[PDB]
Amino acid sequence: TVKIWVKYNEGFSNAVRKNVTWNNLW
Amino acid sequence: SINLHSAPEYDPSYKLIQLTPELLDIIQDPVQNHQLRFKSLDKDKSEVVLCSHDKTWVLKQRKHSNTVLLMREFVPEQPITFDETLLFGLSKPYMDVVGFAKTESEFETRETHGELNLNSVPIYNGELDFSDKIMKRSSTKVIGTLEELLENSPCSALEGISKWHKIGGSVKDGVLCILSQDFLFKALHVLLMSAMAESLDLQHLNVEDTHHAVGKDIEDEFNPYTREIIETVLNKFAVQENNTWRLRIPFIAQWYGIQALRKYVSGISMPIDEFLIKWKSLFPPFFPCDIDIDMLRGYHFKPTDKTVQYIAKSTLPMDPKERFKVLFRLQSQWDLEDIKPLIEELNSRGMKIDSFIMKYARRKRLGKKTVVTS
Amino acid sequence: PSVDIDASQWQKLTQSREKQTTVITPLGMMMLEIQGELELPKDFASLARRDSPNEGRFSEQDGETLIRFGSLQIDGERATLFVGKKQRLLGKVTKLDVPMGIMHFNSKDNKVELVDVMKYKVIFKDRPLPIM
Amino acid sequence: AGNKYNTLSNNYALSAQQLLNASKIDDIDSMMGFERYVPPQYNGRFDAKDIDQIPGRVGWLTNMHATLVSGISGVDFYFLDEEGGSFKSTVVYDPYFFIACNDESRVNDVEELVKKYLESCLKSLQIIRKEDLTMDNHLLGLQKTLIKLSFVNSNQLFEARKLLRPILQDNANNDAKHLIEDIREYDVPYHVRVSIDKDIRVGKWYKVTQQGFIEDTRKIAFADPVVMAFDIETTKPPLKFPDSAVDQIMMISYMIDGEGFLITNREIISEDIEDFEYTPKPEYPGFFTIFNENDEVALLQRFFEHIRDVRPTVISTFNGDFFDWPFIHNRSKIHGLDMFDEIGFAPDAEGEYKSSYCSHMDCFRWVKRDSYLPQGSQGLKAVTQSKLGYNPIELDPELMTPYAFEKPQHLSEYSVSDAVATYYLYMKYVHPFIFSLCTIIPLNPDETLRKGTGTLCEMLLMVQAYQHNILLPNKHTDPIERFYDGHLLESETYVGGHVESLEAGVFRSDLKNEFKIDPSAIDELLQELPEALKFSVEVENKSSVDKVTNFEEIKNQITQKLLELKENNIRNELPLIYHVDVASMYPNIMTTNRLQPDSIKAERDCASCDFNRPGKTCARKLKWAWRGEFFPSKMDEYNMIKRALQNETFPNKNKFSKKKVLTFDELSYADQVIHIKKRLTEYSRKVYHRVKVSEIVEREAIVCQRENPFYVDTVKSFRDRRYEFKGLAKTWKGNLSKIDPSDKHARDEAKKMIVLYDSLQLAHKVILNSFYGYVMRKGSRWYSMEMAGITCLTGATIIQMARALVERVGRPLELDTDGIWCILPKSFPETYFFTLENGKKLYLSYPCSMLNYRVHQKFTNHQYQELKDPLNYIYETHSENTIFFEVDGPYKAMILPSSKEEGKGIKKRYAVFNEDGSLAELKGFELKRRGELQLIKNFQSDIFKVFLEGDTLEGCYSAVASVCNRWLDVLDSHGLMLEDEDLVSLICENRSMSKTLKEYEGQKSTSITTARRLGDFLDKGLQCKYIISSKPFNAPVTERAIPVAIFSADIPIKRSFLRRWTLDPSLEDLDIRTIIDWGYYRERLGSAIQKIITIPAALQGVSNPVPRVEHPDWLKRKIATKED
DNA sequence: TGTTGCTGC
DNA sequence: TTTTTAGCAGCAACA
Ligand code: SF4
Repeated sequence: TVKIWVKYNEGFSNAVRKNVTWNNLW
Repeated sequence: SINLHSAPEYDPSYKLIQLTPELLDIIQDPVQNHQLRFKSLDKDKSEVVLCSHDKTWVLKQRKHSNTVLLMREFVPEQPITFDETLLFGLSKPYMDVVGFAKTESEFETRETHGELNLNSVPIYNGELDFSDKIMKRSSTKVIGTLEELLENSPCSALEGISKWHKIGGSVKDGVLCILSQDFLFKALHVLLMSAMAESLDLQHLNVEDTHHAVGKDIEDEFNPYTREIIETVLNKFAVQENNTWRLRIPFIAQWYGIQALRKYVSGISMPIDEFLIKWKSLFPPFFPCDIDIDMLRGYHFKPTDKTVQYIAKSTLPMDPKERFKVLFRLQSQWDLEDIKPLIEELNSRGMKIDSFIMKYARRKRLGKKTVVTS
Repeated sequence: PSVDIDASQWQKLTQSREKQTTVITPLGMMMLEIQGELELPKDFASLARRDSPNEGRFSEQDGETLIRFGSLQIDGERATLFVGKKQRLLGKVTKLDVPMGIMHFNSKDNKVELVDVMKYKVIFKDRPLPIM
Repeated sequence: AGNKYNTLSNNYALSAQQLLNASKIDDIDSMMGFERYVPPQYNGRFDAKDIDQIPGRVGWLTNMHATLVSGISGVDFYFLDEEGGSFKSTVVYDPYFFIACNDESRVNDVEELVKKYLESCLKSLQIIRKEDLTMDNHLLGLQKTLIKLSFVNSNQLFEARKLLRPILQDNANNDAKHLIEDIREYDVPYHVRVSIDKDIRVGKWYKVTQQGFIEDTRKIAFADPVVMAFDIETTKPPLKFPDSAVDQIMMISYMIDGEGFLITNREIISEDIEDFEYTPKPEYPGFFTIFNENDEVALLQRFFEHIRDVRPTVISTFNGDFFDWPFIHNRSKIHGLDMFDEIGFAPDAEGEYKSSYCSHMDCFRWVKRDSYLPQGSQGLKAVTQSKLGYNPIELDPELMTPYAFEKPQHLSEYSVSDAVATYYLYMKYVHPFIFSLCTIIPLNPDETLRKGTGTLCEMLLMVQAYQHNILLPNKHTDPIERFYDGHLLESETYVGGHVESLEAGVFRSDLKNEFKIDPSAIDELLQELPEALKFSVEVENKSSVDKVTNFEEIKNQITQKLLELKENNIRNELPLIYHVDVASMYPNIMTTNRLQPDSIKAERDCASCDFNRPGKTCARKLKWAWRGEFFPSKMDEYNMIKRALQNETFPNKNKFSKKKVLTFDELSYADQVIHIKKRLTEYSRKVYHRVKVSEIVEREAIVCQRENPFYVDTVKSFRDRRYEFKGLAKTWKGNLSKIDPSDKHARDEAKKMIVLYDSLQLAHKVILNSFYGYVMRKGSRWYSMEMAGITCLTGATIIQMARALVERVGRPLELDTDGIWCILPKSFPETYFFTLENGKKLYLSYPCSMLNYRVHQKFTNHQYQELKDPLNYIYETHSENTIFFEVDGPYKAMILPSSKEEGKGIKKRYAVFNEDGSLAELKGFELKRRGELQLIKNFQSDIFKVFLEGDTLEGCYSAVASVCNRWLDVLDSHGLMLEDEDLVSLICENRSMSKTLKEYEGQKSTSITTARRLGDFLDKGLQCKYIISSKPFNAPVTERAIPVAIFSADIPIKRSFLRRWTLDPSLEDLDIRTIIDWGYYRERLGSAIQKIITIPAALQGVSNPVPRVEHPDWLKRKIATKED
């Protein structure tokens, strides 16, 4: 019931840009 | 304060797309016919683009390592009271929001040149009775009108019409087509002969009078120069606008030069003088134009410094080193304005031509000329 | 394949309603970014029922088990998010350099709908503290 | 008489082996497009003005190497060339050195002796003359007579040295043989010799002609070489380091000129990777074309093929000297590929990877030497963050080998990120910096990147000495032992830079400070004011007072502020936080005092000089502080220890000798002294209760002003060229903004040249500050331990003089060598502008110009002599001084920490903030470090920005104390809050092991314990992520270090290892919170709170803002005794 | 309490 | 085998 929390990431990371396919949307 | 709640199941249909200032201006425009459309050539392989009515962006998804929750405001169906915990700085609840989506990526838009998907579009060479031939072949793909083509093409309407006119697209007997180079220029030649034969204003041409002038003395069943053909030639070799066409005279001369190269001097390296004489003699009488083997070579290549020979850019390799190798092979030593249109195809990186030039082949100067060797 | 973005409803609502004043749009929207993973239970219907009535930390609304996971208190640009009994997050309301836009892909009818456009975000970049 | 025939055969065999290697290099160079160009014959008149008629070929020299030609010694020169893709050309030149004679009347008897003694290897001999600055009266044009010995190649030169060295050793220890004094210039590298003697320089353009290389100036911009940059991803075992004997290459990411590529090994990578874009900023594009290769050998063959196709003249890597190339080469050898015959790359004598045609630009060499980054910010990510100003992708090394199967797209995104980071790090920083250094230094790019900065100073001084026909000194050899008052010296040195920590606290531009101005300092400043303002116009701004329309207006404005501060000498007002620092301090002290190692003269050499008359002005006497460290033991006790060691027996160090045991006197003299020093450390500790005494002696030395000016001329000239480029830089800055905004309109050539002049500026800068160091470069030439002591004591005297004024008109906070941090009253006279008749404004900073005027009145060299007429040896005497303070600030805030010891500050540690609240400068501190405890990094990230809050110094410390208390609550609450994994990470401490293996069988500790515990549970570089456990109680912290990976392991495994590591067989609870030592983490954070905050406020006398972290008992006693 | 080592500023 | 310098903080051991 009190088992909700955030596992802190030490630093902000932004991942690599990826191409998008039609299946990526659906 | 606002109480934040979360549902057990998120809707994955909700996705985040970056909206640049220009996109915002586009978005707030009720005037547009088509506002925005996602387009792709196929479902599994090709890239997805975002198109407005006149511009195209390619989409790129960018994943991030954070938990991003979108909350929407909601009105709880039944009054709900929450206990107070040791929480400090809490105002009375006045509305309620629920995190309904958890997104891991954004869709960035980068401007790119829209191109037509010419997969199933056949090539028309001016064959008689072509309707029969479209069933001599098994083309399941149907394209009744050009709007349907544009709808299924990764480009905007204006880009589509511009590219379609640029590649000489037309429609014959209700079937969409692309004119061969030979028959298109032949139709141009006959049209110019008839236009100057009837002393028409070349700057104020309309479809009806020229179409009537071309097909006056030939049978309709064997007259391929239909009204649609006329619209294509005008939209290809002229500029419209009550909109009338005015000829792109230097452009026509350039096209004519390309035609001459492909028909007569594609196998031997003629001296430039004789080629200019024969080239000049091919025009319809009194056509106003001057010429330069300067653009003649911007079009072909020079085995020696005073001769010219045709080369088609389409036959050149896509591997950089190989294409440079074959370019050095055509002529050990090359000019400049001669080599620039020959190397345009290798790197869209927008560079100084000399850059990629040396990258493979190498430059070497002298008094005034700079040639390219190895 | 190809499909249009339907943005008529959001546009009409935007022109007929005033400019965005606070961090929440007139249609009631907010985003949220956390440098980390929000560790939540894998099941909810079973666990929403054992929560005692006084706490109401796991409520039921229209047949859906919603978890009351925190509270938000906005003091000017400063913002605080209380999570559970043991977490406190300090953050800020920042104006987006690039206005984000949420959309919606209706797979059923192959329709795309513009849901809304953001201009602000609430970010929490520091390690969570107890609620005190 | 029995071995004279076996030495000749080996030298012909070595010369044939070197010719066979030179042929292989010629074959490889030709494959890579570097055909050996030989210029056309030209019998015309040689003039470099008519270069365009001059024959052959013009090119920019990109790469040079020593070769052996059909063997004759030569240097191959590689010209990225203009126009061309490339071409090499060869200069042949005879290797040479000199013999010195003790008697110049009998040089011919030595000539006949050496002709007959060196007949087996000598090519030619010539008598020459050079200036020797150690010769008496050389300043009258007296030159030392020398025998030049010339050779066909460097091997024959080395045999002549082997034949002469025994004669020098006999002459020194015990006939024309006794006339041989020494050999000179015998140790110059052969390519460096050709580069100096022909004035050829990489980064410079030359025309290659039959007569030699002619430098070209019509071309200052570099050519664009083809630049490849690559990185490699390898398999590894869990918790270990990849082993090239067993581990495979998974992928190779690279960029070529801005195009990206990835090769993948499909035995390891589970899916085909498609072409993708990694553009971390719009100024760093990265389009990646993918080669999905079937196996590791196809991956290696594709990589070598693509190198041969694009013909890169630069390959860049990050640490590839020690990981990437060693791995590729060992994998290639396992597959039977020879990487030298494939692409020309081989390991050298240092184990670094090199080729002939292509320079290997390891970015990590520049990061270690030149980037100015502290060692905690020298890993690729922290370099990318600090230089390119983005975050690259980051993957855990333990997830790489799993992600090759589970998520190979995310592994390929990481690998291309490190290629993009390496390529743009190279092109924005390493490329313009190294090729700019090559234009002046007689070295290739690889040596220019890898040699130490004091060796770069040695090469520049060798160019200048050669150009002035000076004879190079032999390399200084430290005496194996020295004595002082009959005591053996352990080490000797001088008193270096002066450093003081005067105050500790928070100082803010918005918080008030008390000032107690000395009225007599304001009376001195009022009396100096007219000449200090004149000095600012005439010397600082190089103008005349007659051109200044508002001189008396500015004088009266400063006079009013000074009079008000004299009358109201006790004030409590806002501060101005200033840094005042001496521009290039040691170089400017050196130029001002004419300090070189070419002048420091003894009383003897000064007495032998014909310029030494009654009335002599040219003998400038300067002080320095010598510092000995010696053994307390005397010469009788030393001799007793030596006699004791003569009765002992020692192991033979030479593994090729059959004799396993030596006596003391059969040891080398260096080994004898190592054994003496060992027994003297034990004896001194036993008899005197101390191992060392240290003593400081003030000494005096004579600096000749009449001595040949070549060292100081290099420094003056180099200083002026750097100033030149700073000026050009500014003119270019004006050009980059004056013009139109069409960025692509043939003005991107103008911006690269801006980077270029900046780079030549930074280059002269490093060279100058280095000369300043070089001069204490043990083993280098032109060494000058003295000179270094004068430079430091003069600097210490200047900065103490400046401090003693600043202490009378404001409050100095910290002093470090050349800089003073201070607060002045906000009412103090600050910045002004003199207006010239032409409407131009000159800049005045009164706090700076008042110091500069006093520096010029006290430290000017009125004895400087310069040689006006070189035919008549006429010297002019003038007044030289180039020592100026610069001012930086005003600043918003400065934070200084205090010691736990009574009355003691902490030097070289501070944080400083700009007016905008950005972090300007920091000192000491952690976080920026690799590993450490994550709790302390997160705490430091939060705390530094909060020092910009609050309107008073107490208010600032109270805002900072709020954040301290929040971070104490997390620990005092046992972090039961948050998520368990987050607690893990923060509590986590990370430490990397250098090389595991036997260094590790070796020492034992916490990481060593974590690495061993990972080995028990699951080679070089291992990341020991750990927590400290409460159990076993009273055990050392090194035995309580538990690897964090146990908390994510199966409950039976977690239980068995936690029981074994805590020594609790009954441990049933496995919560991370009951395992953690909260007391240890609370002490770690409390010690950060003490160092960064409690100290500052309590050291400045403000009450303690974080009472939950008490002061040390010395500081409590110091506060109580301050309030009594 | 002081010196001494080591790493790294 | 090639190699700038001294002054200082502070953890940890031992004289
Ligand atoms: S002080 Fe004068 S006389 Fe003495 S060594 Fe120097 S130059 Fe010669």
